[PDB]
Amino acid sequence: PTNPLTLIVATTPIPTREKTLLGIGLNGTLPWPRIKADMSFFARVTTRPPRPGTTNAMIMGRKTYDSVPKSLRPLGKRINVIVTRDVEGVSKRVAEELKEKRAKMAAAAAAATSAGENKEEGPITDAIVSSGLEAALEDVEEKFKGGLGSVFVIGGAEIYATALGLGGRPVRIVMTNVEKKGVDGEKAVFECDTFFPIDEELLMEKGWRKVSAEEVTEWVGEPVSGEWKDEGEVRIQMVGYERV
Ligand SMILES: NC(=O)c1ccc[n+]([C@@H]2O[C@H](COP(=O)([O-])OP(=O)(O)OC[C@H]3O[C@@H](n4cnc5c(N)ncnc54)[C@H](OP(=O)(O)O)[C@@H]3O)[C@@H](O)[C@H]2O)c1
Ligand SMILES: C[C@H]1COc2c1c(Oc1cccc(-c3nnn[nH]3)c1)cc1nc(N)nc(N)c21
Repeated sequence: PTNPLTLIVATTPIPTREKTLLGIGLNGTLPWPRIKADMSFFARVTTRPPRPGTTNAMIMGRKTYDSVPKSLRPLGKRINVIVTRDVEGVSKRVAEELKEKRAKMAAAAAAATSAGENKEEGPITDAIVSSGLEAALEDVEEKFKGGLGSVFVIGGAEIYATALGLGGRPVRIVMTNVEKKGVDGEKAVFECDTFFPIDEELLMEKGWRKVSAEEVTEWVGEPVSGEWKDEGEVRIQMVGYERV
């Protein structure tokens, strides 16, 4: 049987006339101010190797790559796979940003050692550029072999849409739901220009099953309660869906 593909995503419900949409982005970033708990969950989950001496890959569209501030990409301790139609041109720039990322990480390692910090094994940092999502799955598999840990599809809408259309193989969605806290007991909505490519089929479990908190906990390797948690002016919860 074939290894599962995990979509990880934070969404916000937007009621429309015809149906609730799930908003994920505005103007090339996220629709909401920084949610610390979502970012740390995202960081921990996508970094955490499924067995010792492996490194997880994140596969992402080029715009999502661009959405991270430049000094913070490629994202550390994971293999970053950037999907594009301009492999040639994006490669050169990714190479450039990787090498700067390398410089930062090296200085930090030297400093930590100099500080007497107990160094240990851990996943590596890489970035490679592929011409498609299938190509990226192949590429990362060929490059890393048995050092490859789990594979996440981390967005955005075009790559997610591609992930969901792959010819069957398990696909699971780890989703953080994000909602403004009510004011005078009405809940305002986030403006988004980018949406998760499906919505209703998840909320009404049509071809999808919402799984137990226990199941998600197993997927992501840390306790997930699936309870709402207050984070300033938003509340958030983590859930999972598997295709049926
Ligand atoms: N809330 C969340 O969890 C979350 C997660 C991720 C992203 N987002 C948000 O979503 C937005 C970006 O999403 P998006 O859909 O606009 O962009 P996207 O899917 O991240 O990237 C689209 C780009 O990826 C490349 N690409 C897409 N389809 C391809 C194909 N079939 N073959 C080859 N290359 C392909 C192309 O790059 P080239 O232009 O270089 O060809 C295309 O322009 C941002 O607002 C981001 O903040 C949110
Ligand atoms: C990265 C975007 C794209 O997908 C995601 C991003 C994101 O924002 C950032 C921004 C800047 C840095 C980071 C970051 N820190 N450590 N690792 N990543 C994340 C948050 C996400 N949350 C969920 N639940 N799922 C995703 N697919 C997410």
